[PDB]
Amino acid sequence: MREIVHIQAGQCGNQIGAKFWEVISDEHGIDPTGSYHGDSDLQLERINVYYNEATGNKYVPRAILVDLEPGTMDSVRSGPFGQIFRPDNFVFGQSGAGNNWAKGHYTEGAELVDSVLDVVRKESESCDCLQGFQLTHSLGGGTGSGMGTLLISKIREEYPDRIMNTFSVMPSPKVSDTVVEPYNATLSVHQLVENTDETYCIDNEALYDICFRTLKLTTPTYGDLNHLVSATMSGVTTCLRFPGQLNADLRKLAVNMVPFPRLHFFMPGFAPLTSQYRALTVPELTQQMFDSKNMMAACDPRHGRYLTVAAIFRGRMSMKEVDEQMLNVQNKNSSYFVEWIPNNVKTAVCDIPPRGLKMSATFIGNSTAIQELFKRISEQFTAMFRRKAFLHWYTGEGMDEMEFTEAESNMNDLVSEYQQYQDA
Amino acid sequence: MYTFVVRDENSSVYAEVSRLLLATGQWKRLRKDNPRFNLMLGERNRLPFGRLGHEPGLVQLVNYYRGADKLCRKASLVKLIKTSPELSESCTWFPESYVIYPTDEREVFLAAYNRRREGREGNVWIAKSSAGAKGEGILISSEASELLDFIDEQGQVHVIQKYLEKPLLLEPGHRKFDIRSWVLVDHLYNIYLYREGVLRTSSEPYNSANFQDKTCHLTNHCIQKEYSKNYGRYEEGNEMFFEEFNQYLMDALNTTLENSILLQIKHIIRSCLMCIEPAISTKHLHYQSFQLFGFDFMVDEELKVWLIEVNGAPACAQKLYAELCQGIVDVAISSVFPLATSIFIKLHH
Amino acid sequence: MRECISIHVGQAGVQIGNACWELYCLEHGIQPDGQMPSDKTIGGGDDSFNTFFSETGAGKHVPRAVFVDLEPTVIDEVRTGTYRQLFHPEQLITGKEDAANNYARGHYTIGKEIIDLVLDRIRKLADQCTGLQGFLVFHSFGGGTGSGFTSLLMERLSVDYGKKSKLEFSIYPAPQVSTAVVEPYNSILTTHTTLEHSDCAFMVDNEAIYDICRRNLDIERPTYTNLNRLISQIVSSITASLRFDGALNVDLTEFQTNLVPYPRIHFPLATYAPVISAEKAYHEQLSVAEITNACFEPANQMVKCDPRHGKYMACCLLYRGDVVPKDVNAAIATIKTKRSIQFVDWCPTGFKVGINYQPPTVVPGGDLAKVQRAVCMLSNTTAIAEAWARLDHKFDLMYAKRAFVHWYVGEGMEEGEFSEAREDMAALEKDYEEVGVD
Amino acid sequence: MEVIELNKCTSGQSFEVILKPPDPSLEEIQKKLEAAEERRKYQEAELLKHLAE
Ligand SMILES: Nc1nc2c(ncn2[C@@H]2O[C@H](COP(=O)(O)OP(=O)(O)OP(=O)(O)O)[C@@H](O)[C@H]2O)c(=O)[nH]1
Ligand SMILES: Nc1ncnc2c1ncn2[C@@H]1O[C@H](COP(=O)(O)OP(=O)(O)CP(=O)(O)O)[C@@H](O)[C@H]1O
Ligand SMILES: Nc1nc2c(ncn2[C@@H]2O[C@H](COP(=O)(O)OP(=O)(O)O)[C@@H](O)[C@H]2O)c(=O)[nH]1
Ligand SMILES: CCOc1ccccc1/N=C(\C)C1=C(O)C[C@H](c2ccccc2)CC1=O
Ligand SMILES: [Ca+2]
Ligand SMILES: [Ca+2]
Ligand SMILES: [Ca+2]
Ligand SMILES: [Ca+2]
Ligand SMILES: [Mg+2]
Ligand SMILES: [Mg+2]
Ligand SMILES: [Mg+2]
Repeated sequence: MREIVHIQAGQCGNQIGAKFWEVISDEHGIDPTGSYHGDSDLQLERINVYYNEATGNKYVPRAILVDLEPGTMDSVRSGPFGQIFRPDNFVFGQSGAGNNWAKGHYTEGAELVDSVLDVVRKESESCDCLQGFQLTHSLGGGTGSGMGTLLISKIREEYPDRIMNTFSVMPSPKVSDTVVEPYNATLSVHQLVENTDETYCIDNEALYDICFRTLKLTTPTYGDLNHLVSATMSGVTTCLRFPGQLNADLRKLAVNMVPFPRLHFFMPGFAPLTSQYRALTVPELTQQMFDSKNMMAACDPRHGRYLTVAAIFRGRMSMKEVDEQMLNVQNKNSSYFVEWIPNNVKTAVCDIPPRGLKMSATFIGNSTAIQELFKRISEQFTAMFRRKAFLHWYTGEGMDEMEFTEAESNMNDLVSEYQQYQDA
Repeated sequence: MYTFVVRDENSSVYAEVSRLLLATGQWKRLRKDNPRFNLMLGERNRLPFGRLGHEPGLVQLVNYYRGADKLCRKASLVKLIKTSPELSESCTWFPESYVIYPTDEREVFLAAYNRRREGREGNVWIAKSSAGAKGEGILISSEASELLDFIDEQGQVHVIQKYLEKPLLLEPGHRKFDIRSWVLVDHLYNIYLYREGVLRTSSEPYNSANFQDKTCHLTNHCIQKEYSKNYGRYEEGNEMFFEEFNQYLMDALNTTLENSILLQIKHIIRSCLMCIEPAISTKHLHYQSFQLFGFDFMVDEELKVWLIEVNGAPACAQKLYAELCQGIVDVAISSVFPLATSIFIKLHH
Repeated sequence: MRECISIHVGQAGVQIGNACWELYCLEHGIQPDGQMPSDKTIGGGDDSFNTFFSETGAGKHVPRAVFVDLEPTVIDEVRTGTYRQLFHPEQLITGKEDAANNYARGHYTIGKEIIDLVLDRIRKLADQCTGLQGFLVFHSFGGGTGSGFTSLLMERLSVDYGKKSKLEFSIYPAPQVSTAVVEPYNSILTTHTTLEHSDCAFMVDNEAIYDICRRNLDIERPTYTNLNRLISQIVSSITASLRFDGALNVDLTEFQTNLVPYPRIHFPLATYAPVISAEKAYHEQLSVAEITNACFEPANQMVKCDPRHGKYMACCLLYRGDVVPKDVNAAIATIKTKRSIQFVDWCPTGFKVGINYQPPTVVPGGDLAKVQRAVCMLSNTTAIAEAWARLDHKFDLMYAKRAFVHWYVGEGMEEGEFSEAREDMAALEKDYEEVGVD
Repeated sequence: MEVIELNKCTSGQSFEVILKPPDPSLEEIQKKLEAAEERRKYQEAELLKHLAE
């Protein structure tokens, strides 16, 4: 019951997804070979949300690993927890996607997508009651971006009433692989606007700035960025994976967090982020959680307004103190919550802390300030598209300029729709 | 930090209270429709009391007592005084009054009137209404038929009241007046009488023979400025304050303001507010109330004090806003929401 | 003897129902296995407690109850809990996937597929009844199942059992104990659709129960288990007249007769006293005068509101424990001289009193101390409209921006049902005002 | 202050004290449910049409 099917696509999607499974396998007591060796039946009460139980008391991630080249998945298979994944769930091609949304969505990815859906269908059919899908991917490349959104469209066709949530890494010129990332991201965002229920926007510049300024890492790597993402993903999903206050499937959660269908792009954060054995008080946890420096979309929440907010606290702490502190941040931030959604700040506590911390807090904001992220992408897109720069990479795969024009308009409409609810 | 909302822009008192709260640096004003406030400076009419005290974790305070209108409506005050045994139909400090509709007391009103004029007694009455503002819907007359015919012309319910035919007259001038006292009732139902009151004086000689010129008979500030050509002659703005009035009583009548008048005023304020306390107290409620009241009194030539009306949303005398509004913040607001020699007389009970 | 069937819908309805039947068993001397040693008629009934319990030939006493949820984890706790032997499997109905806090999903999408099965299981209980009086329906306002499927069940119950009374125990939504945001929508939608089908409805605001548990039970952070045990005490006080010998409120019809002069205005206010912490070492027992006076404190009401600023249409006093009529009347006389109690002009200023000599039963190991006497007051006061005004205002705020509306339209509901329901609530607020203000 | 209707039994007693004297058919439900199911089906058909484009 309430099984989730996880999909990770492309280089970024698989490297972050692998870290996610390392983190929650540790929390659930599952060793790198799928055997349970924990000390508490709380670790197993909801283990089925993310794991299948194979005979021999082995637990197998309900995870599908997709790429258009073999390199990253070879690395996953050799990784720390590489053995826990079902071998049949590695679906990969050989050509690559050349950081090209069109190859991922229209040519190379189109050839591979049916076999991915075969594995999805096989995992779904073994679910007592599938509650939905999650995808990890970046928007700036070709496989995660183009083929990932092709996958989402195909899943919506085959499973039209299943929830689809994403953890989506947004490109930034400061943490960039190629100049075409704004093209790929803009084309992808319109797919997400139509076909996901919640999209967690993780901006690579925010991750970099946190590593550099807060964690005092002089030269951050993708691995350092990915440790922030897997820890955030663990926190965001804490209430599905462990007993606690929330008795909610993905649909109930989306119903209460998404007041308008297109405005489902979430700003996540968590606390603490520290460079260490010091105890964090509830005031400190609550204050850091709402601080823009602890959020991961590189948007200032004071530049917009919160439609809905959820916060998950992990560890043994005073519920009464949590309530008091959540009221203190709301009165300091009273301007920044819409007054036409009553009681739009919700909290949940889970007694089980993450590894290495006595307590932590995860933040889920649906804020109109996320429009700043789409404005950045739109600007970078237009700066090149105005001169049709680098377009030949896409027209060579059969796309024409009109589809770029339409993706630009769709993103500017999304920005415009955020601005209208920020002024209400 | 504390949060408050303003919903009566026309309040001179609470525009000044709101100004003081900001100048503290510990109060923040929100939009008028933000429900996450600590203090509501509410609207005069249809204040949504049913929505207060349901915001989790916020202690909520409002500057009006739900139910205090019974004291602050003319028809309602008459019914409260006649039917409450604490006050009773024999209450010695409220003029004989009757409620009349165009229940109704028209037959009882004429009954006491018949005994009055038949006995060659003074039979002048003043008919007034709550819905009549600016001193327009007032009629003073000794003929009952004229009073009753006047009421049916106007649309609203009216109160006919014995007109104090022997009022204490200030000298020189042979002139009428009324006393305004400001009373603050906090969330604990302490009753605080502001030590400063004001006399709203007539600048015309009182003329018992002719009631048609209402200017010498009506002490309203708007009426004296509008119609009395002697406005401001004896005192600025036809407002005399307690130091002068007390000095006058000492020089002329060899008595004090405290002894001859203020003991009765305190007695009357206490009686009215103690009467309705069970109906309006917020002591064990999910939100708290305070309210500022304006009591209006008349004094006769025997130095007997009579209650005239109670205003639930009073203004203040110009030269007293700073002191009283600070006192509201001190006693009524900061007492619930503390921040990081007293101007009130506490009437005990 | 006339049977009553209890129906528990959604998480709140199921968990409260579980708490109520536990208490009923304690009050009637029924063990968790269904046996009842004091019942000397084996397999045969006609006693007052048989209005709620049927009997098997093996002598087990089975609740006349149906539990229905669109998702199984709450009813699974009934299936494996202390009183699992009480219920037979056919009384416990579960779906695969819940209504996601969406009225339209509980009413239209999922309700359509399970309503006939639920009515079939209810019919099976009705067939064991020699003279069914009607139904007691427990549910939340805020849940998708509690609101959406309840309104559908209530409509079909009016069809299939047209001459039967239906009473509700409804949990009114409180932000302190809810992680949902759309509950004002579900509450107005279900109240609009259920209004004509409910003869009498007892609203319990989780905010009031939560604060009573904090102040009187010294529970810093009350849980659903704390709230439900308190709620079950109040429910037991209200249903005790149906389960024990007596002459007041002995059938469901009497609830409407004594408490509801106007059909639409059928939401009596419940007030309960005393609530005393069991952890409290030294406690002085409260008198009849003291618990009766406590019935006029807003802090003891199931819904926070101010009855001093409304008018009463009916008032019922339900005492359990060491109480005699003489002390009730002495207490009433003193309270009438000290408190603002105004009735409407077309009703007598009076109190219907019932006294049951058995003091309240409390769950062993629970939060409530045993007391020598307790009282539940049921008053139909126009002050409860304050709770409608609160809810309607939160509705208006969200609906002016059409926030969350697409979730409901997406399940096949039309936007016009929102405004149709809100207009019904506007008429209801107006009805209370016409009755209660001069 | 009058007591009336005093009834007494072994379990307790009841009385009154006075201070002062003074639907849709089954077919219609089915219509509603089937109409909503059809609006769901029409919305889904538009989604599937949109995906087919
Ligand atoms: N007093 C009390 N309230 C509850 C309980 N469970 C849920 N609630 C309240 O009910 C509302 C949520 O509705 P639920 O009953 O959980 O939802 P549901 O009826 O199961 O319908 P679904 O949406 O399908 O899950 C919130 O206001 C909760 O605070 C309970 O056990 N006791
Ligand atoms: N019974 C009476 N005898 C003598 N004078 C009277 C009287 N009733 C009223 N007055 C005079 O009429 C004036 C205004 O009366 P009233 O207070 O009823 O009107 P109002 O409410 O519009 C002014 P305010 O709001 O400041 O009290 C008083 O200042 C007083 O001088
Ligand atoms: N945070 C993070 N970002 C990555 C990682 N790998 C690539 N990226 C970002 O993802 C985008 C490139 O997409 P990538 O996943 O490598 O291409 P794909 O394999 O075709 O899907 C760029 O914006 C990179 O900055 C990673 O491991 N972590
Ligand atoms: C209705 C309010 O809900 C909450 C209230 C308080 C605290 C946390 C809450 N939880 C939310 C919002 C939530 C979500 O919206 C979706 C999250 C998710 C995302 C991606 C994959 C899987 C799960 C899982 C998840 O806990
Ligand atoms: Ca190929
Ligand atoms: Ca095929
Ligand atoms: Ca028997
Ligand atoms: Ca009916
Ligand atoms: Mg790459
Ligand atoms: Mg006035
Ligand atoms: Mg449920």
